[PDB]
Amino acid sequence: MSKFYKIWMIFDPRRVFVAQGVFLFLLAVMIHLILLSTPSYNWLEISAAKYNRV
Amino acid sequence: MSKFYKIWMIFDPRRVFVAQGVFLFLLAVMIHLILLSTPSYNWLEISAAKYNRV
Amino acid sequence: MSKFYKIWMIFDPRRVFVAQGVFLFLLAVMIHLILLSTPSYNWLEISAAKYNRV
Amino acid sequence: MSKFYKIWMIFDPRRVFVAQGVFLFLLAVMIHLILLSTPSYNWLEISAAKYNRV
Amino acid sequence: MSKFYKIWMIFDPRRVFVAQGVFLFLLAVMIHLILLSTPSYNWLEISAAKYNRV
Amino acid sequence: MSKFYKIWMIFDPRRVFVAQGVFLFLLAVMIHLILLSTPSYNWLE
Amino acid sequence: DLGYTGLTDEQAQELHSVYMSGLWLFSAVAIVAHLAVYIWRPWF
Amino acid sequence: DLGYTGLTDEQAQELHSVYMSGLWLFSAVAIVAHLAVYIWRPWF
Amino acid sequence: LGYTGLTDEQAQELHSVYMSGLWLFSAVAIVAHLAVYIWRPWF
Amino acid sequence: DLGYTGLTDEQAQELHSVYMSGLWLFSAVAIVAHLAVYIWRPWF
Amino acid sequence: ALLSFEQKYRVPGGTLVGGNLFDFWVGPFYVGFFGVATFFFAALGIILIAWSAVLQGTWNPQLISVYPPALEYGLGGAPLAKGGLWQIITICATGAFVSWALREVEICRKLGIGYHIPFAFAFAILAYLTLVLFRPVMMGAWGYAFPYGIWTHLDWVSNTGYTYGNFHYNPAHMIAISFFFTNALALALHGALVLSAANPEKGKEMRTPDHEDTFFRDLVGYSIGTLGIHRLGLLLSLSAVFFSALCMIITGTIWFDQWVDWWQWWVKLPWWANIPGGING
Amino acid sequence: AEYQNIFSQVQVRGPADLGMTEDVNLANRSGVGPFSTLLGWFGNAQLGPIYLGSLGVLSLFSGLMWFFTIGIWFWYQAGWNPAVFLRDLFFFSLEPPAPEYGLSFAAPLKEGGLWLIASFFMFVAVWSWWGRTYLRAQALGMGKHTAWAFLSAIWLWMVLGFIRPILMGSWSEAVPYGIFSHLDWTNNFSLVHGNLFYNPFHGLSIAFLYGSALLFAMHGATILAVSRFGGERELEQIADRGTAAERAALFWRWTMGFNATMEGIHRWAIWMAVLVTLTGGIGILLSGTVVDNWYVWGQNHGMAPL
Amino acid sequence: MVGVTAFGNFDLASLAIYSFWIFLAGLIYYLQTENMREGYPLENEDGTPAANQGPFPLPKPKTFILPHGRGTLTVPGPESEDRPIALARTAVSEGFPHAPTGDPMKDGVGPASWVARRDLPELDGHGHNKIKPMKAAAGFHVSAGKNPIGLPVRGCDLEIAGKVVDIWVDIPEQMARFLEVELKDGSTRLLPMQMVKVQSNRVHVNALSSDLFAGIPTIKSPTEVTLLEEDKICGYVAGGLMYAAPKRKS
Amino acid sequence: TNLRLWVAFQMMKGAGWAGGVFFGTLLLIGFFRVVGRMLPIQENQAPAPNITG
Ligand code: BCL
Ligand SMILES: CC[C@H]1c2cc3[nH]c4c(c3C)C(=O)[C@H](C(=O)OC)c4c3nc(cc4[nH]c(cc(n2)[C@@H]1C)c(C(C)=O)c4C)[C@@H](C)[C@@H]3CCC(=O)OC/C=C(\C)CCC[C@H](C)CCC[C@H](C)CCCC(C)C
Ligand SMILES: CC[C@H]1c2cc3[nH]c4c(c3C)C(=O)[C@H](C(=O)OC)c4c3nc(cc4[nH]c(cc(n2)[C@@H]1C)c(C(C)=O)c4C)[C@@H](C)[C@@H]3CCC(=O)OC/C=C(\C)CCC[C@H](C)CCC[C@H](C)CCCC(C)C
Ligand SMILES: CC(C)=CCC/C(C)=C/C=C/C(C)=C/C=C/C(C)=C/C=C/C=C(C)/C=C/C=C(\C)CC/C=C(\C)CCC=C(C)C
Ligand SMILES: CC(C)=CCC/C(C)=C/C=C/C(C)=C/C=C/C(C)=C/C=C\C=C(C)\C=C\C=C(/C)CC/C=C(\C)CCC=C(C)C
Ligand SMILES: CC(C)=CCC\C(C)=C/C=C\C(C)=C\C=C\C(C)=C\C=C\C=C(C)\C=C\C=C(/C)CC/C=C(\C)CCC=C(C)C
Ligand SMILES: CCCCCCCCCCCCO[C@@H]1O[C@H](CO)[C@@H](O[C@H]2O[C@H](CO)[C@@H](O)[C@H](O)[C@H]2O)[C@H](O)[C@H]1O
Ligand SMILES: CCCCCCCCCCCCO[C@@H]1O[C@H](CO)[C@@H](O[C@H]2O[C@H](CO)[C@@H](O)[C@H](O)[C@H]2O)[C@H](O)[C@H]1O
Ligand SMILES: CCCCCCCCCCCCO[C@@H]1O[C@H](CO)[C@@H](O[C@H]2O[C@H](CO)[C@@H](O)[C@H](O)[C@H]2O)[C@H](O)[C@H]1O
Ligand SMILES: CCCCCCCCCCCC[N+](C)(C)[O-]
Ligand SMILES: [Fe+3]
Repeated sequence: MSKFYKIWMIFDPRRVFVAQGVFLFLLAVMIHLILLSTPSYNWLEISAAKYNRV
Repeated sequence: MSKFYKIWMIFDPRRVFVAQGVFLFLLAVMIHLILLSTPSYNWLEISAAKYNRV
Repeated sequence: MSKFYKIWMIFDPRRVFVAQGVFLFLLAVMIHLILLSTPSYNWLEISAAKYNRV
Repeated sequence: MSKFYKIWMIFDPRRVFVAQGVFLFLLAVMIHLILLSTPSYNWLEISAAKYNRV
Repeated sequence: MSKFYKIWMIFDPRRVFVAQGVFLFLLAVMIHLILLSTPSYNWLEISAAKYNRV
Repeated sequence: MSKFYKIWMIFDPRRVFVAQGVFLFLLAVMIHLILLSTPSYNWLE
Repeated sequence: DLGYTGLTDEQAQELHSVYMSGLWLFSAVAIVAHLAVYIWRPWF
Repeated sequence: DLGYTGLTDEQAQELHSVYMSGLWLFSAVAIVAHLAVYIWRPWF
Repeated sequence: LGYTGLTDEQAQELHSVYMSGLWLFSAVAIVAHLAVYIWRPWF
Repeated sequence: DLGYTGLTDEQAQELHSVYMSGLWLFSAVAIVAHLAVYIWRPWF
Repeated sequence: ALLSFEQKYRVPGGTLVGGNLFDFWVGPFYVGFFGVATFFFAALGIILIAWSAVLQGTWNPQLISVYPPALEYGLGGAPLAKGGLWQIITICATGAFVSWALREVEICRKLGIGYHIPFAFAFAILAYLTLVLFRPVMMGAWGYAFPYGIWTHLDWVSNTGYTYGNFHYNPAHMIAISFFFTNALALALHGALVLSAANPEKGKEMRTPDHEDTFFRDLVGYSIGTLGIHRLGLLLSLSAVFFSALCMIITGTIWFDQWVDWWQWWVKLPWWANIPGGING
Repeated sequence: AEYQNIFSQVQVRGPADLGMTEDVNLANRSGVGPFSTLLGWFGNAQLGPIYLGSLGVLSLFSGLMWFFTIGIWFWYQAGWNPAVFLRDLFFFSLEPPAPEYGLSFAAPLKEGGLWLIASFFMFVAVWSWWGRTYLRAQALGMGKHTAWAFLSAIWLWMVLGFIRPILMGSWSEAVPYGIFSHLDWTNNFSLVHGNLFYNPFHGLSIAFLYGSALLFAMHGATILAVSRFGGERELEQIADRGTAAERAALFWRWTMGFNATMEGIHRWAIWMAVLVTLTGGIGILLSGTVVDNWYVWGQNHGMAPL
Repeated sequence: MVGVTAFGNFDLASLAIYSFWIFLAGLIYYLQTENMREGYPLENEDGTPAANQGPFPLPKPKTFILPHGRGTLTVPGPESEDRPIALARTAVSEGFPHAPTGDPMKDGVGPASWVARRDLPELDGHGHNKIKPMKAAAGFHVSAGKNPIGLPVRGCDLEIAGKVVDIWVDIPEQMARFLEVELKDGSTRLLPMQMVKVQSNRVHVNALSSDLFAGIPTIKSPTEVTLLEEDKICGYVAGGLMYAAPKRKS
Repeated sequence: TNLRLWVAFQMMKGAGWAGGVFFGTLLLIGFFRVVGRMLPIQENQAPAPNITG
């Protein structure tokens, strides 16, 4: 467990970092869009209902 | 059983690690989406019903 | 039955392992999805009915 | 955190800057369009209803 | 902030100026067309309705 | 602002003038078409 | 004295003077046409 | 000293000065246009 | 040795910086999740 | 030191310092804009 | 970044417009006058499609559709919410396609190769312009063109085809389909033959063009050759697109009825018009 | 003007090439046919020699009997009248059995039996030809890329004629043997199952057919554009890369940001072509068996408005 | 099986489409890596390896055995472009053109470039020379079209540069590859058929002017052309299209 | 004076090339329109293929 650093002796840091960032952004976008698609967690619609902006 | 490490003298560690990561991510995403598709396990819907949000 | 190991002097261990893993995963996914498609073995639906979730 | 500057010894400043600019512009455009698609945050529609322009 | 001029020691002025002019004209055309799409800010339609020309 | 002339020490004036003429003609035609599509400013009707 | 195109500082200054004279003349013609159209049919 | 483009420190400083002058003039014109439009039809 | 040409020390230092970034990202995500849960719990 | 882009430690430090100053400027402007929007129409 | 052999090929010249004003590369891409034009047109078109999605009320990529003006507008301008955005996006698409072709011409000139690729792309551009410009203008309305949606342009295809019954009976449609099918078959055969020559049974030497010629002579009795197959591919693709453009340009302009009824001219030829028997007797 | 290398300017003729021997049975290889100048303006003028083996004999007899069965049914349908035969040639059809017969072999000769006979002949002919494409490559020491690319088209052929009719429980689901009648079958197949446009695998098949035309126009144009450097000799450019391969790669790299090799372009080619029928067979197999209305399916899957 | 879903709307059609998406991702990865066997790894304009190598790793090396004892090729492998290139960069920044420092046609740069191919003739499947002069080729004759042998050859400056004396035919494909042109000084050059236009009374070469015909690289053996010589000749003639432009339509 | 005419000539070259392309496109479009008006299309006008009117 203390030897996880050796992952950088096996995989290329540049390609790993680019894949890491792209995956993180795509995952965050997917989660945000899933929350937006659900009526009970669409914060814009929730605020519109709360403040009577209809 | 104490001889499984020899898997790494048969298969490329890089390809095995990448394949395992991709397979695990796809499996997790598929299971999470299956759960979201079932009304009795969609946690967003369950919380909406529990707290009277929709 | 005590000379089955010689199958490894006929077939490549890498290709055999890859083919076996692919077949086993495809079979397992097939069976799980078939069981889900069967209303009498869909465990999520069975639990939903048992606990009156929906 | 004190060694984050070593990102520039791995990634070219030119590629990073161009990609970051493109990403920031596209993210801002996406967010602005998302807000415009919501009637409760479409500022043009809000102003039109506020000053009786329709 | 006093060292932003060093952007010119990384990026060639020719490409940067070409890209910046393209982006500026594209953004201006996009905003003008977005405003023309909206009935509340289409200045030609506003003039037509104001002076009873339509 | 008094040093804007140096734009001609970075971009070749001969090509810049041709491209600028293309831009001006295309922009004029686009604006004329937009006006022509509006009923209140269609001078051809 | 940063040059990518071979023009000297004096050549750039002279050419920019000519260019700006033409730009101001073109803008004046455009202003006159715009004022004529606005008198004919205002858009505000 | 990190010459990706071949400009010196002083050339880069002068180029940034002229570019920033152009940027500020463009932004000032845009600010005047926005203020005029907002007086004509506020969007807030 | 390895495949990428990084030394043992280089791999350790790169892992140190990467894990600092990971921990910062995780702390920010934990704070965001706690704020959302206080706002609207999903359980 | 040793890297893929041929940038020494000092060059990377200087470049990161200026990049972080630009990032903080952008973030400050974004924070002010978000505060203005939230006062105008809060989304929570 | 550059390929290992790229550096000796990156030389000034070969530009139709702009001289050295835009003669450079962004990453692997070559920029020119037409590269800058292509970028502007493509960016404006994509952004306007996103704005049309905002106006339409959906963010589903498969449900976004940009519709042309109604038939009532004829060939005139339409409001941006109705069909004006479609017209601007069509202008942007045409500009992007033509600038892409001209950028390819510039790259061909710089590399000292033939202009076969821009010429072959001009055929696709002409088919597109037939569908959006020539046929609607001939018919008198922008509303006869297709919408810019992933599944709604298929709706346009279905509606336009069924206006004339089964569209299979368009004869130029038949020729174009034959060309498309033959082209796919030839592409499969050519890829397979080159790969089989270059990748023999394991442990064997690379095969020569003699073996390729021998293999198709053994199979079908004829081999068209290494030059012949690439000429055949170019002509098959270009003929398919040409006959597609033709079958659509004749449809609704000189033929207005069910295409199945067209074939009655052969059946009703005077000598066998009235012989009893068969299908049509 | 400028020679575009589409038609040869000069034709040269020599002794006919008899082909490579390798491990080919030379007794089963015929003689060389005549030389075609008309064909030589575009490609090779030489016709033949052809290989005729055991599988070749089986395939020729089976296909000849298939054509003969269809043609004699057409002649019966014309009343043995040659003028009627020419008038209604595109209107004749050998139809499968009626749906009330299911998958049985009891349908009469004029009501489905003759179609079954012709279908058996076609089955034998096509599978014999596949075995022939495999064995002709094996004899020359070549890889079996042609055989497995032919199997992709055989997959769609089997689904259309054999597999889907069996899964649907009737031979009436299969395609008739006729010119206009198989077009009618195609139209009615689309109409019965909703809209085949809304079949995702029909869309994938169309994407790959369009991409085949795309890619092979691009490849033909590229090879003709660098043929001045001997680019049509693609095997020698794979073995020993020249300036033709480099210029061809750099054109596409400068155009669209990425390129191929003189070898890998043909991998792109083979895969783009086989995926047409590979996705088409799956799309047809899912029609009626899994989805009966593709437009409603697309509505439920975010492809059409609800 | 119609309407049978495991969950939500997921039926066999949905399973098939998602399976195909996974398969297509894998196939496109494989196809892109298969095409990185030439030109990689990427490098800077000074020849050193580039910091950015793209998202796809290099494929594991493969080996071709060459047909006629010609050796063995391993790709991807070390690169061979070590001949001097007479180009000087016109900018310190990357991505700008490199200008020739002499005569580009003679130095083989730009559209006049050539690759250091093997200095051996291409062989057919039987081990004989693939390209042979028609008179050296046994039984070969012109069968259709205008015979270019004996016709004068005109450059792009509308001047005669020589006359056609032979056709170099490709023996297996049975197609004309090169025209042998005799010059004023009595020496001969090879011109690709794709770069010439055979007319009724002349052969027109639009790429080269009449004075650039003597600069065409010469072959060692009068009855034999190598891949290297072919590459040099073709590169010279095609670079004529751009570097002989000031001598057109005269 | 020479410089003014040179600048004007370059700008007019660009503008004239753009205008030549634009009016050539209009000429082709007008040709297609003329061919469509001498055809019996008005008597045989096709239905709209889109859900929009
Ligand atoms: C109303 C009409 C229907 C429609 C219903 C059908 C049906 C039904 C099918 C298609 C299928 C296809 N359709 Mg559709 N299709 C429609 C509209 C379109 C449109 C369009 C712009 O409108 C396009 C371009 C297409 C295009 C296509 C192709 C992508 C695909 C055919 C692949 C192929 O090459 O088969 C040709 C190749 C074969 C059939 C295999 C051949 C192999 C065998 C072995 C050949 C043996 C030869 C034999 C022995 C003869 C020998 C003779 C001698 C050698 C001379 N469709 C609509 C909505 N379409 C097919 C598919 O698979 O998609 C799911 C299919 O089954
Ligand atoms: C003529 C023979 C075939 C052919 C040939 C061909 N295509 C070509 C070429 C050639 C020779 C190129 O050189 C060129 C290329 O570079 O390819 C990689 C190209 C090309 N053919 C392409 C696509 C393409 N070709 C098609 C067809 C065909 N191309 C023919 C069958 C199709 C079909 C049948 O649908 C498509 C989708 C591109 C990959 C490329 C041209 C890229 C291009 O134009 O780049 C500039 C423009 C953009 C980056 C996009 C602009 C977007 C617009 C501003 C907005 C959207 C408009 C659009 C109409 C919306 C559509 C909505 C719905 C209908 C989906
Ligand atoms: C990847 C999918 C694409 C594809 C691929 C493909 N097709 C293929 C192949 C491949 C890779 C082959 O290798 C194979 C082939 O041989 O190609 C040349 C083939 C083939 N694809 C063919 C056809 C074909 N492919 C089609 C489509 C496609 N093929 C797809 C687009 C279609 C369409 C669109 O409908 C057709 C019609 C054939 C040309 C060939 C397979 C031929 C075959 O099996 O023939 C069997 C013979 C018969 C059933 C009929 C014989 C009729 C004769 C009258 C027999 C009697 C002859 C007589 C005895 C002669 C006597 C002479 C003397 C008297 C002198
Ligand atoms: C010392 C040197 C030199 C190098 C060191 C290199 C380094 C550092 C490596 C990095 C170490 C790390 C992080 C390793 C992480 C490893 C991990 C997470 C392994 C995880 C494995 C998990 C596995 C198998 C799971 C398998 C699961 C399977 C089949 C499930 C199948 C399920 C099915 C089929 C059911 C399907 C059900 C439905 C459809 C409803
Ligand atoms: C003048 C003389 C003498 C002769 C003239 C001859 C003439 C005119 C011939 C005209 C021929 C024509 C029109 C042919 C048109 C054919 C067309 C379109 C076919 C289209 C699709 C066909 C398909 C998918 C067929 C698929 C069949 C498959 C998978 C397999 C079937 C196998 C079965 C059913 C076996 C059944 C039997 C047993 C098990 C014993
Ligand atoms: C007599 C005297 C004193 C002097 C002699 C002068 C003469 C004769 C010649 C001198 C030489 C010449 C020819 C010089 C010519 C110079 C010229 C034309 C300069 C012109 C510059 C024009 C410019 C920047 C125009 C920029 C315009 C822009 C961004 C507009 C953008 C509009 C947008 C983005 C919104 C568009 C609106 C909608 C979509 C609804
Ligand atoms: C005519 C009817 C409609 C047809 C299309 C014409 C629409 C109106 C003209 C749009 C053409 C683009 O307009 C032009 O675009 C190019 C990119 O293409 C950019 O042009 C330029 O901008 C800046 C301005 O200094 C230059 O420094 C830069 O080098 C250059 O790219 C700008 O965006 C705009 O000057
Ligand atoms: C080679 C590999 C072989 C194995 C391949 C396995 C692939 C598994 C992929 C599973 C992906 C599941 O993807 C998910 O499926 C569900 C099934 O209802 C879809 O469906 C969901 O959304 C739609 C649209 O709102 C709803 O109408 C539906 O009721 C809901 O369940 C989701 O839109 C989709 O995102
Ligand atoms: C069944 C179809 C098979 C696929 C297609 C096979 C090729 C079909 C024929 C294509 C047309 C070839 O037709 C042939 O073209 C060539 C080249 O233009 C002409 O050739 C003529 O003109 C060329 C060019 O000026 C001269 O160099 C040549 O000496 C002269 O004979 C022939 O006189 C003509 O008969
Ligand atoms: C200040 C007035 C400027 C007028 C500019 C006119 C631009 C177009 C010039 C050429 C027009 C003729 N044509 C047909 C070639 O386009
Ligand atoms: Fe090829």
